[PDB]
Amino acid sequence: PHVGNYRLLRTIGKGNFAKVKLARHILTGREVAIKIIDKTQLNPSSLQKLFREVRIMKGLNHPNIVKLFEVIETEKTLYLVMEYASAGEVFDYLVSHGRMKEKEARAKFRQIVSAVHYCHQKNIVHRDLKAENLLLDAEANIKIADFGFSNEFTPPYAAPELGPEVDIWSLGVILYTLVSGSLPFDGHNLKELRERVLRGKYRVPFYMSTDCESILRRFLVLNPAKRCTLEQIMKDKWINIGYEGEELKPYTEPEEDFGDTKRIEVMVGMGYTREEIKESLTSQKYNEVTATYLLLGRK
Repeated sequence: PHVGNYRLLRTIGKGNFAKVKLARHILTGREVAIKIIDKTQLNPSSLQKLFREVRIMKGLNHPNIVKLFEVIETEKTLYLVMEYASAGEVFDYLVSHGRMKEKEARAKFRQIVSAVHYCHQKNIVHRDLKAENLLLDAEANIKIADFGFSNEFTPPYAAPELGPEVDIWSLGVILYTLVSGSLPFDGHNLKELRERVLRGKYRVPFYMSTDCESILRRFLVLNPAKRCTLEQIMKDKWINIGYEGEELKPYTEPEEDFGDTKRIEVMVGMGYTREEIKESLTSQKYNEVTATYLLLGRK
């Protein structure tokens, strides 16, 4: 029932070595997801990469990337407390609600490209971008997950080869699925999905624009060597239709705002101290205090 300052609700996945549970922060009331890894059943050399990745994850601060809130360690279990993407995966939205119009696709594909660039600019490659890591918040906004983990977590969207080019392909496939509503390289067996992915030959539906087709080509080049850079593709005509004086730019992080008196007053009323709060936010130790500060500004 309880972990940290979090009441546990219901399980929402069970990968290899990791299981995610939906939860409810008692102090603030807000809603969160919690990845639970058993350290028991781990190669000690892997923990050197687990925590290494947890370091990167703390550095991720983008509106379309799942933010870390609190870390809770016991010698047995690691609890990672994250954002919950309430609306769920994108392809369950594309099967259920059909294809997206180029306006909606554009909106969502900007958020994606912003996030992936920012992460590339911090030398992070997902290399596993797929159906399950593209998510949506309540307000229908992209939330990319497990970006920077190499875990077991909880083939179509991957390149004909199988750093940044592995994702460029992946983005191309995603763009296709957004506008078309279907996978470019699907099928029954996995000997089939090679033939289609390796040819890269897709079908261009009648409703897809010429501009959209054009940008699709930039992404899905069969030689990674000639594939276009996200830096460039941010300037594509298609990507910036309807965003005239808002041409897509690389995401730059906000300043620290660790001095919100109104939140601190509340936290003081929760039993924390001014010193505890200051020490905790500065050191960025992702403790009960840092979490409570972030959740208190979430909505």
